[PDB]
Amino acid sequence: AMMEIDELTALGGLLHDIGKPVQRAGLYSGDHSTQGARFLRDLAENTGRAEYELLSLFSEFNDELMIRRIKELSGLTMEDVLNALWIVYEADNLASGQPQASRPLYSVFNPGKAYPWAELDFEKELPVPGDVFSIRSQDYRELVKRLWEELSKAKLRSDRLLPVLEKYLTFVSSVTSEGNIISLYDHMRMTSAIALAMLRAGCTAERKEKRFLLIEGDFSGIQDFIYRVSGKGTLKYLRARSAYLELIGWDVVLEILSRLGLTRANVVFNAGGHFMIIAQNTPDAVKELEEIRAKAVEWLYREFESDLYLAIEWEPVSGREFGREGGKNLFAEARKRLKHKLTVRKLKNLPKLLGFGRTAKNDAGVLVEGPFSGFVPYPVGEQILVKNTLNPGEIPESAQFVPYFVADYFKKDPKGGVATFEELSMASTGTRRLGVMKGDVDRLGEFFSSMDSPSKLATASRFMDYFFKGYIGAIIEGKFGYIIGDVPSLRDWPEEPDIVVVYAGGDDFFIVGAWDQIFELAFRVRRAFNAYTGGKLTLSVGLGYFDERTPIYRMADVVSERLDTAKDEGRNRVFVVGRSRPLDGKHKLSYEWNHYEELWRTYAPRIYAGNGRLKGKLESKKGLLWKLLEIRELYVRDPNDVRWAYLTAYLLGRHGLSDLFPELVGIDTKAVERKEPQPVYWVDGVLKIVLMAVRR
Repeated sequence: AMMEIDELTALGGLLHDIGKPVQRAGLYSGDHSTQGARFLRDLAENTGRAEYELLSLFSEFNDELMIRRIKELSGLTMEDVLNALWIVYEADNLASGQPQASRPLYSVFNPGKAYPWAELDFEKELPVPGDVFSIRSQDYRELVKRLWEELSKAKLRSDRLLPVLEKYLTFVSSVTSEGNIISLYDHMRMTSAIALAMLRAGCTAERKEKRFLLIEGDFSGIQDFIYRVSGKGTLKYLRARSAYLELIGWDVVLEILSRLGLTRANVVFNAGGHFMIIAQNTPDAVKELEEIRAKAVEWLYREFESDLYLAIEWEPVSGREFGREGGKNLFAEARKRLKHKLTVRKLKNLPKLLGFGRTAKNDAGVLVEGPFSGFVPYPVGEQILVKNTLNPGEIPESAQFVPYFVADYFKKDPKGGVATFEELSMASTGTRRLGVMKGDVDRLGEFFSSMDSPSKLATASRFMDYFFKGYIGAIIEGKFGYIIGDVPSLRDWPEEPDIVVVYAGGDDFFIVGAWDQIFELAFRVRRAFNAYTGGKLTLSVGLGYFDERTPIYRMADVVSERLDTAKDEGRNRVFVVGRSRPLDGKHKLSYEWNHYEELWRTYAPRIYAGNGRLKGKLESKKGLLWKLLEIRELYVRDPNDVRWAYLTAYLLGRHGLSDLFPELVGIDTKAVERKEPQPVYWVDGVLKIVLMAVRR
C-alpha cells in the first residue's frame, strides 16, 4: 500500500504549499510551513493510516533540523526522504521564481482585475474578473472545511488528490501579491510534475543541466477529418469523429504516462488532440518517446491513412530555462523552438455515456479501438476517462481516475437521441435554414508568449479550456444572463436550445443549430468571453445560413472563409451574413462586435416585435422592408450619390412612417471625412436577419 519513491516526491511537491490556504484561515499559527505540516500530521490521524505524517515533511520546510527529524519517522530506508526533500524546494523556483494574505487571485487575461470569492462550478458560476476585493479568513476556513473532508475521503494517490486540489484550490492565488495570475492548483501541480521528472533524470540530492524534457504532440488535418469525409453521415458522425479524437489524444498521452511512469501533473493540458507534457532528458525516455511515436505514426496510416496524421516532438530544455534572466523570456523561447518542429513536420453517441474505460486491446466488449488501447462505453479497468466531473467513486484497485472536460451539448432528439441537421432547421424562426457558426480566439498564440513560467502556462491554458469546454454549456443552455446582458435576438431562449456542438476549443469551435439560435448565441459567447477575459481577449466568428439538405463540407468552407475575412478585416469581428458592397477598399463585410450590437439595438426594435412578429406600425407594409433593401443596392453601385436617401424619404411617407430611419433619409458628410461609409450600408445586416425571421 505504501510507499514508492515515484509517489512520495510527486505527492510531496503536490502538497508542499498546502499550508498557504490554511494560513489564510484561522486554524493554526506561524508560517505556512508549520500550519501545512500541522494539517497533514493531523490528516494522518483522520480516517486513515499514518500516511500524511511523512508527507507533511515537504510542507514543513535548518540542515540540522531536517536530518534529525526524519529519523523519528520511517519503506524508504531513511534514504529516499532527504533526497526527495531538496528536490521539491527547487521545483518551486523552476515553477515560478511583506506580501498580504487577503489578496485575491488576479486574472491571467487581465492582471489589473481579480477573481471574486466564488466556488468552482461550470454551471451557474461564470468567472468574471472584477474590482479587487479582499478575502476573509472565515471563507478560507469553510474552504478548508471541504478541503479537509475531501482529502480524507479521497484515496492517497495522484489520480485522487489532483482533482481535489483542483476542485477547491483553483480560484485562489498562489502568491498573495498585486498582479499574481498563478493559480494555487497550477502552482503545486508542476511542483509534483517537475520533481517527479528530475528524479527520473537522476537528480538525487547533492546545478543547471540538460536533464529536462519538454514534449508536445498534436495532429494536422483535424478539421479536414471531421466535417470533410463525404460519407453518410452526417451530424451524428461529425460528433463521432470528434468524440474519437479525444480518445486518440489521451490514449497516446496515457501511454506516455504509463511507460515513462509519469502522472497527470506532468500533463500541462490535453484537449482536441493538442497536448504538451513535461518530462526528463534521459536516453531511456527518448528511446520510448521514439518507440511510442514510431507506432503512433504507424497506426493512423492503417486506419485513417490517407486521412489524418500525428506529430509528436520533444526539445531538451534546461532547469534554468523556466523563467526570466535579465528581461529574457527563456521559457517561451524554449517553447518557441518546440512549436517550430511541429509546423515543419506538419508540412511533411446518445446513450448513457459517463465516460470511457481504458482496457487491453485484445479484450472485447469495447466500442472502438485505439493506437495502444481500447475503450469501453460506461467500470474497467485501471484508467477510466470520466467525462465532465471532478469526482470518482469507483473501485480502489489502483483505478487511475482520468477526468476530461468536453463541449458535447446537443439538442436531444425524441426517444433519447441526437438531433439531425433537419431537426435543427425545422425549429428555426421564420425561414427554416440551418445555422452554422465557426471561429477562434484572436491571436491566441501570441498570448502564450507573454508568459514566462510554466505556472502561468498551466493557468492560462486551463482557464482557456474551462470556457469552451465547461462554461460554454451553461452559455448554450442559456445562463449567465446578467453578465451577458441583452443581446441581438430573434426570440426568447428555448427550454432546451436547438444547438449542437461538433467541437469547441480556443483554437477553433464548430457549432451548428437553428439559424436564429445560432445568431443570438454568437453574441452570448462573445460578451461572456469578453467578461471572462476581462475584455482583453476577443473572438472572430463567421455565420452561415445554408439549406438543410446540403453537404456539410460545402457549407463549412464558406463559414471558414467568412471567418478568414473577419480576421483579415482586423480581428474582433463578426460575419453575420454575406452581402453586397461597393468595391473601393473602404467598405468591409464583417461587423465589429460593439458596432453591430448597437445597430441591432437601435434599428431592430423599430421593425421587429419579437418571435416572428413585426411592430404594429409595420402591418400590411412588409413590402417596405425589402424595398428599402433594394434602395441600399443603389448605394452599393455608387456611394457618392444621394439616390438612396431621396428614396428612403418619401417611401416612408407613402406608408405614413416618416419618423423612423432618420439616418437613412439624411445625408451624412460628417462620416465622409472619417473615411467611413454611410449608415445605409450596414442596415441590411439588420433588415435581412429580421426578414428571414418573418418569412412564410
